[PDB]
Amino acid sequence: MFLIHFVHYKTILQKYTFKFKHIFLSIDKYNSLFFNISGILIWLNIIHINIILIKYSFFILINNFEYLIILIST
Amino acid sequence: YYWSRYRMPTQMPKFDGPAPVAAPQSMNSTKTNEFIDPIDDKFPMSIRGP
Repeated sequence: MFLIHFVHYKTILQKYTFKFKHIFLSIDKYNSLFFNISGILIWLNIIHINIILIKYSFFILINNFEYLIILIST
Repeated sequence: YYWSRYRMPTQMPKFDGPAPVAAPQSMNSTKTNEFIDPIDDKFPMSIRGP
């Protein structure tokens, strides 16, 4: 039987906060140092030189993977 | 892939245009170094220094 009619209180208080980072926030990426390329030399069958900026080059990279390439002041 | 590392991160500079100022370009008989800077070696040691 029913004796009464009432209004339904509830305590919805969130007072605690637990947020956990999903895994992919910590995954790696590939980051690189970046300087302005002053020049480039490519050689595979035939050598080719491109010069963007002529200055005394303070750093030089050599990379052999497919074609021989030399990145000047890179 | 293990190779996914060796991709280019940035777009590499295109070759749009002609050989640079005082480039080595070789006529009928010319002894040409790609290596030696044409303009900065010709410039007197007296001035530029050793």
